[PDB]
Amino acid sequence: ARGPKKHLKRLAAPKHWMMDKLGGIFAPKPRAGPHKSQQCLPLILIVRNRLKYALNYREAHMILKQRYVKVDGKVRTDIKFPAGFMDVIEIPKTGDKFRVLYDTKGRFILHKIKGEEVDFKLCKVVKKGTAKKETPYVVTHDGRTLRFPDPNLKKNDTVVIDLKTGKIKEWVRFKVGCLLMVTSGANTGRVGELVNRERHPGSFDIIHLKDAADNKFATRADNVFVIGSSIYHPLVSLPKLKGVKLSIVEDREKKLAHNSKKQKQ
Amino acid sequence: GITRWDLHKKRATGGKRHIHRKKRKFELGRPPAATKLVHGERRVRRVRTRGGNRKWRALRLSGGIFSWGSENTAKHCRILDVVYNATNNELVRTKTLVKGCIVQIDGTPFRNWYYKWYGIRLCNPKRVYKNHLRKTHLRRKQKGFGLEEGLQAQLAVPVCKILARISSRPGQDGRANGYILEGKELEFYQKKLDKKKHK
Amino acid sequence: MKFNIASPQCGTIKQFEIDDEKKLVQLNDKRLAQEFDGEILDDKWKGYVFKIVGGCDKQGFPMKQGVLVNSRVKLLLKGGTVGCRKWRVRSGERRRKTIRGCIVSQDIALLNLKIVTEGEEKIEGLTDTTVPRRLGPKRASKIRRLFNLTKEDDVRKFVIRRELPAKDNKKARSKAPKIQRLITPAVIRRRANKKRKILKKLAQSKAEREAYN
Amino acid sequence: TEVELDDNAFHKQDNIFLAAKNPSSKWVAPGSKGRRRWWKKIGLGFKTPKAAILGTYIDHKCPFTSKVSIRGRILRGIIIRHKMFRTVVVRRNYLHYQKKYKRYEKRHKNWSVHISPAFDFSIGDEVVFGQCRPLSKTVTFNVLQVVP
RNA sequence: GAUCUGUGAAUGGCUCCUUACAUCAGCAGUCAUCUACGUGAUAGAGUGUGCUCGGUCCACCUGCAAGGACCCCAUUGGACAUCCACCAAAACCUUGUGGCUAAUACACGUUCGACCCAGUCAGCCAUGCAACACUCGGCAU
RNA sequence: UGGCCCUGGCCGCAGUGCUGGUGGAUUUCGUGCAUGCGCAUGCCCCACUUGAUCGCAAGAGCUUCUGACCUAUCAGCUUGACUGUGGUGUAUCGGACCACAGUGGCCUUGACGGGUAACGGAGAAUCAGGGUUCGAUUCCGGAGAGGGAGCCUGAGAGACGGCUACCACUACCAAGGUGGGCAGCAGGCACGCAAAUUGCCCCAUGCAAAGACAGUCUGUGAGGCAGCGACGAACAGUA
RNA sequence: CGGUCUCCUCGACUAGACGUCGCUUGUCCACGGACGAAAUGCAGCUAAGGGAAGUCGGCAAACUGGCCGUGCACCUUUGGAAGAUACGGUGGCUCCAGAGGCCAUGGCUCGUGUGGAACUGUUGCUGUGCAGGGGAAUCUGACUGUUUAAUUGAAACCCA
Repeated sequence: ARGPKKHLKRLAAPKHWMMDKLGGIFAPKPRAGPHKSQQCLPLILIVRNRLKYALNYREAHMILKQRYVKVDGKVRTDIKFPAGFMDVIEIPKTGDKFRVLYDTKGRFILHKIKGEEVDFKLCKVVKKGTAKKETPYVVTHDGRTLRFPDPNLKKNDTVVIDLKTGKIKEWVRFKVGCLLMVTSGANTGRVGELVNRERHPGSFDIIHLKDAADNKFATRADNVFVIGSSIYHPLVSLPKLKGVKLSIVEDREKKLAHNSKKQKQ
Repeated sequence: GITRWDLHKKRATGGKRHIHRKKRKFELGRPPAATKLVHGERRVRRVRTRGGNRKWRALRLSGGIFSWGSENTAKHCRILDVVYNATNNELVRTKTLVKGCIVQIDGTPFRNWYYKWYGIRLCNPKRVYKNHLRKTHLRRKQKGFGLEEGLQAQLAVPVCKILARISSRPGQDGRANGYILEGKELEFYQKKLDKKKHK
Repeated sequence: MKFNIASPQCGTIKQFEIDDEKKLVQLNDKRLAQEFDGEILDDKWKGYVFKIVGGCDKQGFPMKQGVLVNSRVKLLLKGGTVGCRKWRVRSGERRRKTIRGCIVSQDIALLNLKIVTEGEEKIEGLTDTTVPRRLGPKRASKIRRLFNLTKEDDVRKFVIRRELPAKDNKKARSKAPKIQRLITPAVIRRRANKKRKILKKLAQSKAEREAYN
Repeated sequence: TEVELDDNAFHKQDNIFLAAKNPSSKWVAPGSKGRRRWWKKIGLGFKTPKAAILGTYIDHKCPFTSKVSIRGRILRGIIIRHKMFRTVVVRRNYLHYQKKYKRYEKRHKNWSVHISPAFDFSIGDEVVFGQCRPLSKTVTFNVLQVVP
């Protein structure tokens, strides 16, 4: 007897959720929704652990089934819905409006945003196919289909969809010079413009990115995410560090200075 | 039951493999259909498969859709008899329908069809429409027209027995569809039939 | 030998005992589910015809119809079949149970009979009393079937009620069933809503494809 | 040589209909005598042999003239021997580094690899072979290049 | 409460007997595949021939090439449960029978959910070389 | 694109109908709005849910490459064995199976066999360096459910708190019959040098379901909390 | 009913000069007849259940039995043991393969010689005659050969 497993142990949980190893044996196993299980936040983690409205699992169920947590412009009552990257999470009764993004350390933060920023979303095209009756579609990273895209919208591009209508509002090409964000690997959560794409037919192409200041890093082409035509026009608001990763000595000094100046009072 | 795994099959060296599990269901097999050619009724048993899907064991098929590739015709044509099989003659003897077996089929369609389409009578039988005359003569005057000397010598006997090859897998889709042999494959299998008629 | 004899026309069932072998032994090749005469095992049951619909035996095993033997046979049995019970067999399991064949013999403790033809006089347990049907038809079409209704007037008035008198501490209850398969203007508007929204969505998709072209 | 096959069946190419009335010049090759032949160009930096393109042999399990797709590892070996029909033994002598003793071992691995009839090869020639679907019990690699 | 139906019981928990390229680890492939829950889209079945032919009502002659009058759309059927009653058995998380009574069970049914276009059949028009081919019509080549 | 033929015959190509479904709300006229003057046009409930398709997601199966202990008082091993063609079967590739052909395949770079102080790994103990030894045990993978084997249902099982049979033990009996499966949690007998309570509870962590919470007790020996516990750790007292 | 020299030697089954039956040749001659034909006997057979308990002693009889395929242990003088022990099959019919020759790749001759398959039968086929039971030790003579015609065939004699 074996089928699909239903549980996720607390130790086997994705580390980018700062799950405490002693606070329970199990962690909420994400459902098979839009986002991948290791690139997603369950709505229970967004509601109980980050925005501590729910003091526990029961109150998380309560909050969510009361049908006032809206994710990507529609209500999601599943306590395990896999909210992922670039999703918009609104709580109207509270006036909360977040876009779930990556910090420079590679964790999912909830970046507070405003009106137009909540009324659209930004999603990367991953596949481009044709369905029956000659219907060209483009599957994105949110798993959505977009059943009739512009013909000149090749694969690795990004798209600005309006979460009300669910159609495409804009799209941004993946050519060199575009502003870009990393969504996996060690360099995840870092923003840098595209410099060059090394091709590796049969395997993963590599992308070299120049950070906002002057740093340089590399990652994979299925690991990059386009946000903006250039470093002047980001197609979305961006967090405090604007995707500029600090050195570890810089981060240590920053933490030390913060703790000291806070203890000052 | 019937298992299609290789934990019993010895190593490529020649060394024995010690099994330390028992047969999983995802690697089962089911008994062959051994579809028999049967004059009359069709038997098809549905089979519940790995995802709740259907297979269709054909037991006792009688005919099927046979295509005239050059002609794009595909008539349902009532298989007469298994004549040749690639390797084993036991299936020819017991009239087992398996994919890629060579059969004699009725072929009175593709003859009545040839008439209806081209207005050409292939055997001396043994209102008329202006548009029909026009269209038949047009399809005659088209470019690639012409019946080959191996197909018309078959369509010209009063009891057509045309050589088709079975293309479907009857034990899997419950069908005995196929295609009429044309040109060099026809010559090949006609030569085999000649050889075993004379030897 | 005990006979559970049931009169369906009256709607009742009554047990009887017979221990006279001269009467019993005529039931020794009477295979299950075949009518026979009541005059053979009782003289106050003449003109009655009993269909031998079921049976048990000593040790209590059932009498499975169609087995064509008079001894016990163990068989794989699905649920709900005569011999096994649907609410005991885990959603698809078959159990090997012991059951007697349909051929009657002197190993039968109980015979379940039902009258098909009534007789001259009247049986003191079965036919002297008629038993009313508990419930009336609950679905609209069956109510119509009953009361000769055509679709121009409603069944909501013709629905049968059940009057429980004003017993202790409680007034008279007139219990009626929620009519099923009934079509209300509300239901009609609901289905119209569904169909209209579906057609509007089809039009949306056609317009999308035409605009792309 | 191995172009020869059995005479129990009429070996035809899958995607070429030999009795077409008005066929197109899509598979009329630029060096053939009008003979139509379905072929493909496996695309990991390999060249389709002219023998495959302009040949007459029929071979399923051939990576150039059949549905067999080359995907997965691509290894380099030496043809030990050719004593099966269209299958060939290939050896990879490599060196495995033992950590404790800071030295290397001589190790090897054999492979029943599938040579199409498009390749001229002598025993001992070097071969690059790419992984395909399982073609037999031990054969899961096709020969993509023969190097003299 | 019960019951039928749906869905879960294939996860979890335990143990380490087996197992020596086997298991397993990392890497990779499925262009050789399956998929309930989840999610994003989708969805126009009177439909075996152009018609006779979705069903009835008339026509003509081994059917027709332009011929009609209505009908369908306020939504189907038959069961078996819970229940009542008689109960077999020493029991059994064993079981029979009779009578009602439900459906998102089961069976069954589908017009208006299309429109147009392709295509298929048939007819007609304008104009043109031509006495070649195959024929319909009259005779045993 | 073809897969109806000349009045019966043949097919019947199996399937797919956003339910002949449910709840809440409520004003359903075809012209109500209006435009231009009723005439013509755009509108005139919201959800839930059975099912079909395409992706995605989450899984699984299969497959690739490299990497495991001792043993030669194991040197030759293999005959579906190794390749091929045509089929079968499968969810799918495949000698997985079959029919016909061939004579291959592995091996001192240790094949085949034997041994288990062999489940594997993450890891543990030491460790200047190099290394040595261990890893039943919490996380991942595998296997099993007394030994075997066969199945049904289902998306998923060769399931065992499912069924069927045989074997080994075994329980009830009114002797005709009915049963069993703790390597789940407690607990008992054995075996031993050697290992705990027949506890309470879903409060936390999760999972499942037709299911937020309450009116009106979802379940959960998973899990938690207690009891026993000088295994083993940390901090104090005995002045 | 003993013995006695040589020659010829047909057909079918079969390995056959075995064994069984038949054409050619020869013969019906052995003292007969009745009576179902006692007891006893000499011969042929069977026998339930048991299986050497019979007897000095498995004596006598029984089991096995031909061929094909797979396969075979201790011990050994390396030759054997060995047909070890053992396991499976065997008919009839209808086919499929399979070897050669002559005239000139066709006509004709052409495997009673083999393998496979399907069907078939009250599981039965070396169907009759014929036709090893097997294994494990001790004493003894190495072996093969010889022997008291007419009570002893041996461990005796001979041999290398």
